[PDB]
Parts: sequence; structure tokens; C-alpha cells
Amino acid sequence: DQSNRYANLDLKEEDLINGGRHMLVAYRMKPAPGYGFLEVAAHIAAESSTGTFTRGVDALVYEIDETAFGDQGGLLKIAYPVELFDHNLIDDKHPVSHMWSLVLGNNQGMGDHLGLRMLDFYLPEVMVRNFDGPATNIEDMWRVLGRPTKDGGYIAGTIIKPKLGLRPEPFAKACYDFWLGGTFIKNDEPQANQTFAPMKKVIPLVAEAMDRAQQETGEAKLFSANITADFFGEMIARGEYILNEFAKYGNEDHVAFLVDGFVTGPAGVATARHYFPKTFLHFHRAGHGALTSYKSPMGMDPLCYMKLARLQGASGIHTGTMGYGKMEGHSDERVLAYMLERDECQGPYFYQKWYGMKATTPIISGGMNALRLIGFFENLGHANVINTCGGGSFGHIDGPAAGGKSLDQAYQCWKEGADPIEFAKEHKEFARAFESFPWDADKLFPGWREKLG
Amino acid sequence: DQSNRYANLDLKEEDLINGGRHMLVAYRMKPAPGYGFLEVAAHIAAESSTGTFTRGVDALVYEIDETAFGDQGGLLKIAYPVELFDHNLIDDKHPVSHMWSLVLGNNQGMGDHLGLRMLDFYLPEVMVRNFDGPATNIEDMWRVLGRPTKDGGYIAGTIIKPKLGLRPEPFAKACYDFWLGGTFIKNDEPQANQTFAPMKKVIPLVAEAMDRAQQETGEAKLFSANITADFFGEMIARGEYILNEFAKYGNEDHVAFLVDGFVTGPAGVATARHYFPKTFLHFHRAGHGALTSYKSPMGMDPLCYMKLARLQGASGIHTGTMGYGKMEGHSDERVLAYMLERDECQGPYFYQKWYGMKATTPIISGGMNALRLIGFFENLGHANVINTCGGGSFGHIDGPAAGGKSLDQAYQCWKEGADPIEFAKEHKEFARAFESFPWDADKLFPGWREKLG
Amino acid sequence: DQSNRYANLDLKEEDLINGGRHMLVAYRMKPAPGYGFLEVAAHIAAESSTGTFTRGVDALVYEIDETAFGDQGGLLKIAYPVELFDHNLIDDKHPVSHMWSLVLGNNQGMGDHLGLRMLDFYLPEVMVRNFDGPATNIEDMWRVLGRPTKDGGYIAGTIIKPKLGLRPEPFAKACYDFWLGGTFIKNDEPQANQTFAPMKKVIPLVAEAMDRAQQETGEAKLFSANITADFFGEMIARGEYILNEFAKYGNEDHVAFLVDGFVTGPAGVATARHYFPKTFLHFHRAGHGALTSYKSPMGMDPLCYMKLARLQGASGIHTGTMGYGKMEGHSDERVLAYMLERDECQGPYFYQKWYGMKATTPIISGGMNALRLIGFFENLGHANVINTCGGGSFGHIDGPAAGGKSLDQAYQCWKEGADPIEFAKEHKEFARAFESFPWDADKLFPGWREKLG
Amino acid sequence: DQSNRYANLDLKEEDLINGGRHMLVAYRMKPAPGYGFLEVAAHIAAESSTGTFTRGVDALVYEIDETAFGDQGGLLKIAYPVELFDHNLIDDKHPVSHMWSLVLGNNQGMGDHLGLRMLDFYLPEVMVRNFDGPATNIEDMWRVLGRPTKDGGYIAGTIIKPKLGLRPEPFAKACYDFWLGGTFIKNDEPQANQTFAPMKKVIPLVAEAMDRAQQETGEAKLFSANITADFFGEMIARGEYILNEFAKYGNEDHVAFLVDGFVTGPAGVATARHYFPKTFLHFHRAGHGALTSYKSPMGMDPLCYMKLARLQGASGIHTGTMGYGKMEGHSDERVLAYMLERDECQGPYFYQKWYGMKATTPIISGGMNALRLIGFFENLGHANVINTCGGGSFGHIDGPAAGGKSLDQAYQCWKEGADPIEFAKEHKEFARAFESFPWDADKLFPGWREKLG
Repeated sequence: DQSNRYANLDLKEEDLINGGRHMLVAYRMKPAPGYGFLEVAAHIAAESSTGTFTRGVDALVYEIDETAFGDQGGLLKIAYPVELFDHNLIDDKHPVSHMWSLVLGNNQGMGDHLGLRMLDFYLPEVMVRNFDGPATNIEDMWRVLGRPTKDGGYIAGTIIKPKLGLRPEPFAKACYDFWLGGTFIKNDEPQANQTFAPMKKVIPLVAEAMDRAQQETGEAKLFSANITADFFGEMIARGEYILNEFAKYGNEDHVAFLVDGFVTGPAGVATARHYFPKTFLHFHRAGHGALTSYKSPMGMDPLCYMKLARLQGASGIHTGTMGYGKMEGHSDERVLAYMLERDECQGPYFYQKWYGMKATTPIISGGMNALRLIGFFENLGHANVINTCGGGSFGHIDGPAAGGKSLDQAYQCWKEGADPIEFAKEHKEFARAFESFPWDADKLFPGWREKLG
Repeated sequence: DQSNRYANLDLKEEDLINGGRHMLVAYRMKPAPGYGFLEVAAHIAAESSTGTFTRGVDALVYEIDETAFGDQGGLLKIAYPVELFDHNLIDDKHPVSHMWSLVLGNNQGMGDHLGLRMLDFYLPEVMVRNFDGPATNIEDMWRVLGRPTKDGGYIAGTIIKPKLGLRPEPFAKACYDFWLGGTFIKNDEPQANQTFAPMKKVIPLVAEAMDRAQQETGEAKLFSANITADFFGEMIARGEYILNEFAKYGNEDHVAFLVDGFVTGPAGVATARHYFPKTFLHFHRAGHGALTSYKSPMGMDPLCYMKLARLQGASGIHTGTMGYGKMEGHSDERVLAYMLERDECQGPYFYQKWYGMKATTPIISGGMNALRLIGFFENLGHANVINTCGGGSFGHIDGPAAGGKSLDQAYQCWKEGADPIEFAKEHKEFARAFESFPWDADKLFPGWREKLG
Repeated sequence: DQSNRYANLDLKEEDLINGGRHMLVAYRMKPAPGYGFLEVAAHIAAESSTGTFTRGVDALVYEIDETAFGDQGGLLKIAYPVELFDHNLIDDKHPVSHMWSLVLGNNQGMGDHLGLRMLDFYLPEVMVRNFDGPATNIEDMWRVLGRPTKDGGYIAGTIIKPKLGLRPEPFAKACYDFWLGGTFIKNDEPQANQTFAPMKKVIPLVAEAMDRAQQETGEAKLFSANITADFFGEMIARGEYILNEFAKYGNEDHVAFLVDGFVTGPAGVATARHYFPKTFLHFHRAGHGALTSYKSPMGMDPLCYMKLARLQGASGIHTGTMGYGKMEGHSDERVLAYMLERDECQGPYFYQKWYGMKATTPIISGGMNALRLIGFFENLGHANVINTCGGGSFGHIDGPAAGGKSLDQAYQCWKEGADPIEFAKEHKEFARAFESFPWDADKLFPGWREKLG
Repeated sequence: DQSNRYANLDLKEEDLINGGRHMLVAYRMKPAPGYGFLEVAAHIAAESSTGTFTRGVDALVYEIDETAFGDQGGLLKIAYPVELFDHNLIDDKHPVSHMWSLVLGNNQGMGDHLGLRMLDFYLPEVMVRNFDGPATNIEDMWRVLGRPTKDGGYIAGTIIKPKLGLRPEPFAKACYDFWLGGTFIKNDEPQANQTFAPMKKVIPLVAEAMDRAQQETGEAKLFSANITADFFGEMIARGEYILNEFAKYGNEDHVAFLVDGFVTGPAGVATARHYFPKTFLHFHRAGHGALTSYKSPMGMDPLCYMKLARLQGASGIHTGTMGYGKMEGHSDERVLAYMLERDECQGPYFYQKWYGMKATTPIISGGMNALRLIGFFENLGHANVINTCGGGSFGHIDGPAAGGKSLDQAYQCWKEGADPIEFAKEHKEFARAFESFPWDADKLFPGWREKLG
């Protein structure tokens, strides 16, 4: 019924993009029984904007394909005038929370559709330049590690098992054991200040373990510490406490902050981004599946969530192993990494320029090991990632330290374009990964058994 | 496979509840093809706790009914030791974000189920007493309005149309026009500091409109102002600016703060709750449908979201018209209101005591009017609600002020247990609501035409 | 030399005051050898404003009396255009820090005077209405105590001895012992989180002592807890921690916050005033003597410091016993109390209206006891003060609880206009104060020995 | 009377220092008539500590010289057990405010002395390591300027005249004019957000002037922007706003923050130090004369104030021209610079180690010019200072840009150990400073007229 006002299917998407005055959003939408696709689409545009000088700022349906997705619905595109979006009193920037409240707010509760899912969105220059974006990313880690800041490459990481329940001294010992070979360690997403492992007991022991490993290896080590909380004053207290403990050893810039960004919401990410901009903001997505799982016809696709994380200021975020590990996996998920790290990236429906906004670094995890990293790097096109390997490190038959080394050595091998089996003859930890995971070696490198003994 | 460790189906739920040492959660879960219900359930418990002294804090599957929901899956219940939950350094309280990250975190991304949905949860005394809870609710509005703080009753509200796009002077004029009869006005959820209606232009005009209406009517008026932002410093700036503008007229405690709590996340709600505890925190759910819509097999049921909002400190939150307005509606949704406002409430799977935690006030909206309010009150059992009526107020044939009066008069009629038609003979605005909405009057009060002329 | 620009002795002070566009300041100034009084005065005006459209905002010397103070110098008055003063981005209010930086900033370091002291200042309406002012004062304590909020009267307090060094349990015990008779207890100004009495050990014991005393007496008790710190995040952590501990007993609004406002500076007072406005801000002046002692020819007179404390938002501040206790004392210091608590007050050089800005409550201390309070009240004209008595309470021969009662009973006696000796016959604790301090009784009430036995 | 408890003149200062368990303070004190020097000294120790397990933490008088200062009093030294000092809940560090409240708090108001002045103090290692200290100093400016971070040398600055009153466009133009030759510009201490030059009008113009000057010169420029306020939320708003405006040109790390630290107090400095640690904190002392002027027998000597500023985290602070400019001046004030910038420094009574705490950079100002800088550098021993020259820059007969160059060229000449007159033959701006200030050239370089024409 509102299609006359809130729909203009004669608008051309290219004119909307070249004009630079609209945010565009593509959705998958399924009309409820009795309702027409255009009528529901126009209703969505109204609910997502002026709900009805007002004409100039109406959101407009400009494209529909009612049959695009068969029994899962059709394609819907809406243009949002940039004047709809809010501005901080302090710095005039757009809140992410506010943008979300328009393009995916009340329209998620409507009764005249059976599903409404964001697939992609386009931000014009005037909007992109008005979000925080990241302040820190892997480039700052490369600097702390003594690497080039251009293509400093791969950072070998792990997660400690059991992920929750270890008392303070056993946790610090596991950190030390790995840091004798590996580089990066993170808290588990709900590991913080439980009574059985209080923050102010475990953090001093971890700082001491870092110092010991660094003195014994001569190599710099990194720790990502959970500061998740609801209250900004608490997250400030956690971060300041942690940085001061690491500062007692000269290692304050070896600390990253883990923030469970989905369960805090954008406001919690913004607390860390604004108060601690120069501390790497490690965005943990725990819980995001409720919003982004393909099993839901609501919410948004993972690529959209990635774009929003970069705008909020994530220094790094989990992306996935892209079919080379042990999760949901296709080599074609590389677009999630590209959209996070490149200055420009083609998305499923919109080409996105980032106009110099800093990259968000992909954090790879999901049953990866040294043998698998070669194919993973080759598919991605680079190795500028952080990688947490649970079994790929502690599952090394020579121990977690050897596991960590075997991961670094996988990066060297790829970087050199060397033959993995020939490379292994001169690099023991990589060679011993073949024996640690021979099911994978038999597959990827048939013949290794004879060539390596 | 992990069922031996992470499942104990011999545990009795009543023993877990009477013991007071576990949070319990009920889920609807559908196993993926090839996986057994118990195996997946145990995997969920592991992923949601210790991921594997550790045995004492494992989450445990204690009840399953694999066929409870037919093709939508089965019922799964998990017990979480209270020792799993985090504690603020500052005040030892539990973060809501953290609790969410365990009971509905990584388990939302697992590949061995086709759906995992929270239906209800149980907090024992030791946990309930360790959340913020609300600091302010309708009782504080009753005080400002000169009402009894016991059963002060109904607050007549409206929303301004168009909800977004009005320039500052037309918006303030609409506020004045309604406040000559009604009491409560709110911003629209994305209405804030747009260039076409800057905060520092519209807020002074609204404060002036309140003052004028209060001087002309002798009655106190209320305004709920949007302070949504990502950054705590910005939300502080907005709130302090707004309170100071209303303070210039002596009306600072006539201000409530609207916070789009789903798109800010719990951290944004906590900013308002901690910095502005004595300013009514009006929680707007815009976007929550992605998490709570019944169209998704992920996320959580609305009742769970309501419980979480109270723990975070919402002073009020939208619940719905419960089948008496024009939305998704059943009289049985009254449990959402009861769980928000009562000191104790039976939920779908767990009885919940709140141990003196303040109520969160239901904010009713969705095509309500004066005629309909009688049946709505009778079903709910009380009228201690805030109610925003768009058409029920501005749709009054005598204008928004008359509409607002007709809503108050509906409360009086119910409160008096009077016959609505007899009551209308002595209350003109209520009587004129019959003519404003005669389709409803013909239905609810057949005969009114003759008795009222 | 700059007298032609920065001096206009033809300006009339009454015209400057009635115009409402200037802050005026009176100083005592002593020229250095070789310099003329007017030349130095004009230099001060230049240094305190434009240092030289600029003419419209120059500060102007409008009155001088070179011989007013003999060998201590002369009188100097300067008019500051209100346009010179700063405005917060957030709420447009004047920072106290900024105002201080102009009227008493670089002019304190000049080499062409041997002394420059602020004696008084005048704020016009447009400025007074643009400072924070207090949010809380004794009226809020009266409410918590179940008193009338009009002239609720005297609050009997004490300080614990030794003021610093008591371990947590002995300190809480002393609090309990006094609270069985008295009402108000404060931390000592440097008593906070020392290793020998950690905050998180002593505060729970004090909260428990309050609860016990309140259950046993049926009377409400008050505690003023030190939250002094440099860092706003720490002061927030302290205040939230303390309020939560008292909230466990339902006594959160029985807490006041002590802030060492001179050593934090105005910024620290503002942290408490903005974050915790509804918690009584007990301003402790420790260290102010460097700025306000009459032994210095620099700085400002105590009356000026009092005015600044009210503008910053002190709920109460120490004033002194005004010659009725054991300190620097003259009955004429009552102007310090009047300037803090009245809506209008004559100062030494300027009449000051406060335009409804809340009172700052006088906190009396300095060797007062029940016998002395009568004359003190009569001189002041009221008893709306908080009073901490060290010896007047614990020095009671029947103990601190009896001492506290004897102080309340002194207020009752004055309030009743009763004869103190006749009153004592029917009030045992007051009567026993005569025996506790007979040197004072012999003086003030000759004959008591016979009439009371 | 309390000398038996609070005095132990048999203690040896060297034992107290080598033990590392006491802060020591030296004072000048004058007893009031009738009081003995030791009795008053012991009273001061009591008032400054336990006011009376308590014995172990008493402050102790360990040295007195009653005649040390003739009619100005005698010397008094007091030892403070480190256990007396407070600890943040967050990071366990000592608040400066709290330390001040003990060693120079209530003892400033006592009636049994006619003066009590801090001359020096000693912090042992355990205390020094427990203060914030600076996070940023001139080394970070050297990095932004492309200089070595070791001895990067002199930064040529100016102040704009008139210091207060310029509208936004004329102020930005003056900044541009100077930046074509000079490097560093600062706001005046009370210049901020006045109605005649609003922050959000002038700051964008200054950022644009920086960009233009940098594009035209190819050299990096620096601006120190006033963020002084009482309220931490306002100072955050100012700083974030300013950094974002400079970030629009890629110049966010070209910004320093000016904080009027005396009138905000330590709490305001801490806000900037904690929220903006990596932005150079330019501490402006406006008003400190009330506390540190030698005309007062109260307060503290400038050297003490300098030590406190470093502990609070000042990146730089004004010291003075040390007799080479036009102020209070003696070459021997170089100790103020040495105590701020060295890792170890002898003070008037105590040798102070800083244990790696970052330097606070001296900011030199007070009628300096290029000719005078040579002798100033030679006396100081280095040129690692920031220098604001009002007349030494704009007073150059060829303009402010030429003036700024002449200052840089003075540094080069000193650095080269070259003869100033010979150097001038090959450096025009330096040569033209001789003509700009020939009174100084005739004095310092007799003969220049003939050698340079």
C-alpha cells in the first residue's frame, strides 16, 4: 500500500552508488501469506526510516526479485539517505548501534514477512570516513616483534586446554611451555576473574611466564587478555590492571585485549577502542551465531558482521579456516578476510572502498597445523594472519613449543616457495609435524615416509 | 562421545534447584544428520563450559527429551556451576555479557546441530543478588507525577508521527499539543542528532514545550530522550546535555533516557545504568527480532530476553499488547509482564525469584486505544504500565490532547469497576473515543450508539 | 604603562554590578620597589585577561586604594567581562579551573608585586546560573534520618582516634560503639586503602557495624567514606565498591563520599559531583592552608575558597568553630557559613546572590562539646550543621555513645530555648557532660554543681 | 609535648635513606610565640600521620636546626613510613593527591607555627616505581619531527599575541604565518571555548593552517591545544574532538594537549594522562604561584612542584629562562630542568633516583631570542627543550617565520660549536636577529656590526 511513497523501482543502482548520498542494503525477504512482495518491501523501507520535509529522507525500495531464492524468498534492495544517520556530539561520527537500528532494527519484528536477512550493504565515502575504524592491527604486532611492517607475515598462536578451569599456576606454566617456541597466546572467551582463577592471581603469573620465556629465547611473545565486562569502568579497571602488570617487565605493548564483542555489543567494543586505542583489540565473536547463522532467516550474513566489526574498530577477528581446517569450510570464504584487510573489496552485492580505514586482521583458528598451512596460505594469497592452533601446536609429538616452531616453519616454507618435503629435511620441527599428523601427510605429501625416514 | 563426562541424566532438577549452586538453562535443539541427541547435548555442555580441578565446574546435561518438539527438535537442559561465572573487579557482580557468552555463546555456531534456542533459565539466589538490576522504574515516575508509589497506575503516552524526519520546531509543537492532555512522550528509536534536527536545536524546544504545557495545565509531563551511542563518553555527553536543558525549567527529574539496548548491547545499557542510575532507563528493543523471533531456531525466546533486560537494569521495556492491540498478540503473553515486574514469577520451565530486585516496568504499545484498555487491564490484573498510543491518541477525533485524556479516563473507568458506557456519559473524552473508533465500540460495547446519542 | 588601556578608574562599581556583565574581584596587592600601584594593577589586569576585537574583553582596573593596608599593600579591584570565561562543550557551563586560571593564575607569579591576594569576588546572575553547584546537602541527610527537610537540625558526629593506623576490626568496633548513641562518622582524610587496613577489608566491617547499630537502636546512622584518588576511574571504582557494600544492608543512601578537594583539585571534586551527584560530597580541605592561610600574601581568603567550593558542588565543607571551640576562632567567621548555606549573602566587598543554587552545609569541628554547642548555636542563628566532635564525644565520662547523645541533647535544649541546667535535670547524658568537662561548666553555667548534685 | 613519641633525633638520615622504607621531607618552619621548635615539629609529624599497631606508622621528626633560617625559622625533617601511603584499587599505585594530603595537608593550617614550607622530599625506590610518571615527552615529538630520538634537540616555538581575544580566522592565520618557519605553537592557558572564538570554529582552522604550512614547507609542525576542564567527560570530549579534526589531515600525532594542572589539580592531569597517555601532556602551571612563590612561608618550593608534576605524568612543563631571558632568573635554576629530565638528580636536601621513570621535558619561555639561546644552551649543557618565544619570534624584523628560523639556527650554531658571528655570515635569519635585537648583540657579540655590515 505504501509502495507509491517508499518504492521507486525506476532508480538505477549505479546512479545511487555514483552519487554517494545513500547507504544501500540488500536483503533476503520472504513475504507472509496474503502479502505482496513489493507491499512488504515498501513497508520495510517505511519501518526502517520515516515510518509513514519527511519525503527527502524516506528510505526507498529500488530493486526487487521476488523469486531470487525460491522457497527461501526473494531479493530486496533499499536505499537509505545518508541524512538519516546519527552524529556524535563529540566528533560527528556515526554510531554503529544507530545505523543497525535503522537498517536491521524494528524490521526484524514485522509480521508481514517470514524472514528478513541482510546479505550485504554499501557505504559511500561520506559515511565510511565518519566511522571510528581500527586504530591498531597486525602491523603493530609486527613492530613489537621486530618484523617489517609491510608483509611481516604469520604469527604462530595457540589456545590453552582445558579452555576454562585451569588454576592460575598451571595456566601460566602452559603459557611458558608454549612460548618457548610459539609467539601468541589468548585467554578463552569466558576466562577472566572466576573465583577458582582470580585475575589478580593469574595475570602476574602470565606476565612472569612471558618475561622468563623472552629471556630464555631472546624472542618477543604476545598475550591477548580478556577484559570483557558490561560496565565501562570495569573494563577500564581490567585493562589498566593488566597493562601495569606487564609493564613491570617492560612488556606493556606485548598485550592485546580480548573483547567478546557480540555479547557486549558495539558499545563494549567502543569502550576498548576509545580508551585503549593503541592496545590491539581482539574481537571474539562468541554468540554471534544467533545473528549470523545460515540456519536463521533473520539477522545478517557473516560478511556483513565482518564489515561492522571493522567499522567499530576491531584490530583482529576470527574468520575461519576456509575449508583447510576442521569447521564450516570453503576456500571461497576468503572474501571474509579480504573485506576485513584490504583497502577495497568486492562483496556479494556491493563493491566497498575503505578510503584508508585500517585493516582488521584475520585471526585463523579451527584445526590447522603446519602441513595444512601451506595450502591455506596459497589459497589466501598471503600469510599476514594470526593463527591459534589447539591441536596443531600441543598435538605435536615433541610438545607445544615444537608445535609452535613447526607453524612458523610452515610460513617460511611457503614464503620461500620451497617443496615442503625438501624443506622438512632441513627443519626438524616441520619434519616432525609429518609424524604428528601422518593422516594429513599421507594425503598432502605422498612419499614423505621414504624421503624423510 | 563426551556424554560420559558432560552428561548425568540421573541428576534430579529439583535437587539442582534446591541446592542453589547451579544456573539451569532449557534449550530446543535439533541434531544434525548422523549425530545422536545426547552426543550433541554433551558437546554443547562442553563447548559452553570447560571445553574438553576442571571436573568440578563442567556444565552437565541433566535432562533430554529428543522428541519433545517433533521436526523442530527436542528438549535439552544443562546445569552450569555458579563458579563458572565472572566477577567484576570493582563490585564482584556478574557481567551479563559474560553469562551470555557461556550459555549462548560458541554453542550458537556448532555444526552438529541444526538449531539451538534458549527457552528459559534459572538463576539461584547467589546469582540473582549479584546482578545490577534496575535502579529506577515506574514508581519513580509516580513520585514525580504526585501519585501514590504503591499502585500509582497508568501513564498515558504517545509517539510522534512521522517518527523520523520532523524538524525541531514542528516536533516540539506536536509534543506541546499532546502534553495539554497526555503525560508521556518518547523519541523514536533512531531519532537523535541528525543534521535536519540537531539535538542541541530540538531538545531546548522540547524542554520549553514541557514547561509551557505544565504551566497551562498544572500537571506534570514526562519526556523520554534518546541517548543511544556506541561510546560511553558520547552517551554521557548526551545525557548531561539533556538533563541540563530540562533543569533550566526545574524539570530534570521529568526526563527518562531511551537506550536502544539491543544494538548497543548490554555494555551500552550498563553505561546508562551506572552513570545515570536515577534517570529512568527506557530500554528500546529495536533489532532484537534477529535474536528472539520465533522464525529463528537460534537465539532465545522473548521471555529470556526480558529476564536479561531486568538484570542489566532496564527501568522499562516494551512487552506488547497481548492480543488486545494490533500486533502479534495472545492474552497469555502476560507472563512477559509478570516476569519483568513481580518479585517472583513462574516461567515456561523454571520458577524465578528476584529477591527484591526492582521491577522493570512494562511499556505497552501497538494499536491500543481507550476502549481497548479496559479488556487489556482486566486481563493483566493491574494498570501499572506506561502506554504509548499512536492512533489511540492522535486518532481521537478531537485531537491528541483529547486522545491522551481518553486514555487516562479508561484507567479511571477500570479502576472504578464502572460500566464503560455509563462512565462515558460523565466523561466526554472517553465518550468521544467511541466515535473515534466506532468499529471497536460496536464490537466491545454494542448499544453505545443509542445510550450516548 | 598599560594603565591607559587596562584601567578606567571612572567606572562606578554599582554600574558594573547592576549591569550584570562582569565578574569583579577585590585583591590586596603590594607593589615591588620602583613600581607604581596603578602601573602594577594595570599589568595584573592585562596578565589576567588579554595580555597586551580584543579591547571589548580586556579586564579593567576600576578602583584602587594604594594605602588601604599600610605596609601590607593596598586595595585593587578588577572587572572581568563575562565573555572571557570558558564554556563546556557538553553543557555550556563555566569550569571553575578556568575561572581560577584568569583571576588568580599567572598573576600569582609576577615580579612587579610582593603580594597579590584575592579578598572577595562578585559573580553576576549569568555566571552563577552557569556553574554546577551542589546536588546534595544536609537536606538529603535529613530525609534519610526521618527528619523534616526544612529545619531538620543538628547531626551529631565524631572522628575516630587514632585517625590513621587502626586495623579494620578495631576501626569498625569504634564505629559501632559510637553509633549506639551518635549519628555521623567520617574517615580521616588520608585513611583509605593502606596495606594495614585495606578498603575491601574495613568497608564490609563498617557496613556491618552500621547495620548492627541500626537494628539495636532503631535509628538511622551515616558514614562518610574517603574516595579520594587522582584518577577518575579509581574514584569511580572506590565509590561503586563502597555503595555496593552498604547496599547489601539496604543502607546505600546512608553513605556520603569524602573527597580531599584541595589536593585533588576541582577536577577531582567534579568527578564525584558528576558521577555520584546524589551521594553527599563531603569536601575535606586538607592542604588548603597553603592557599588560604593569612600568613601568605598570595592566594585567596577563606571566604573565597568557600564560594569556589559551593560552585564546584560540595555538599558540605569544614568551616570552623567560630571561637566557641579550640582553633582559630571569632564569632564573626559566621559569614563563612552564611555564604555557603544562604540564598544570598553579603561578603567583605561584594553582595552575592546564589539564584537558587543549593546550599553547601557547614561541617563544624574543633574541640566542641555539648555545653559549648548552646552558645555556638545562638551565635550562628540555627543548628542546621553536621558536627564532628573528637573529645566532645569519646571524652564523655560515660563513653562515646553517651557523648553522641549529649550532643543531640544540646540541640534539643537550644531548640526548646530551655535553661541548660534545668534541661540537664531531665536529660542524663547532657547532665553528665557537665562532669565530663567541668572546666567549661564552671565557666558557662556557674552553680551547676549544686543544682545537679 | 608529643616529642617523646613523634621525634627520634638519634635516627641517622643515611640509615633512613639506605633502608628504603621511608619518604623523607625537609621543611622550613617558624614556631609561633611561646612554642618550642621540637614541640611544634613533633606536632607536625603527628598531624601529618597518625594524629596522636599505630606506633609502627608514626611519622618521625629525625632532624631539626632551629636557627637555620634566622628570622624565617629553622629546618625540620620528618620521616614518613611508606605504609602510610595509599594504593589504588585498580593498579596499586600511589595517588599524588593522597601523598600531598599527608606531607603538606592539615599541617598547613596549624596555629602553633607562623610558616611551614616544603623544601625537598625523598622518595625511595618502592614509592617511585609506584607512581604513574610520564608516558610521553620530547622524544615522541622528535619521532614525529623525523629527528633522532636520542638527542633530537631544540624545538622552536611561539605564543600568539594577543594571547586571548583573537577571533578564529585571525588566530589560524597567525599560526600559519609562524609555521612557515617555526615548529611549535600553543594555546594560551585560558584560551579554549569562549563565545568569541568557539573551539569548534577555531580548531578546524588551525588544523587547516597546519596542513597548508606542512604542504608548503615539507616540514612537520606541532600544536598544543588546551583541553582544560573540571569534568573528566568534558576533557575527554575536547581531546577526542581535537584529535579527530587533526586526523582529517593525517596530523593526529602532531597534537599535544595543554592542561592547566594547578587549577585542575592532580586529578585533571591524571584524566589526560590515563585517557590520552600517548598525547603529549603539556602541563601549564598557571596559578601555581599561590603555592610556590617565595613570598609565601607556606606551600612548597618550585623544585618540589616539579617533582610532583613528573610523578603525575607531565610530558613537559615550564621551567624558566634561568637568568638568560626576562623573568626571575639565575643560571642555578638549571636544577629544576635536571630534576625533570634526568634519571637521577641531586636536590637541595635529597638525592633522587627515578628508576627509569620517563623525563618531563623543560618548556622554556621568558623573553628568549636566537642570540641569547647560545649562552642558555651552554649553561644547561644541552638543547633538548621546547621553547616558546613571543618577541624572539614575532619581534624578528623579517617576521615570525624568520624569527622561528633564527631560533633553529641558534641551535645549529651551538650544536656545531661555531662562532656565532662567523655562523651568521652563512645563515641570514640568525644574522638578522642581530639587527632585530641589537641591544643584545652589542652586549653578547661586540664587533658584529662591522663583521656583518
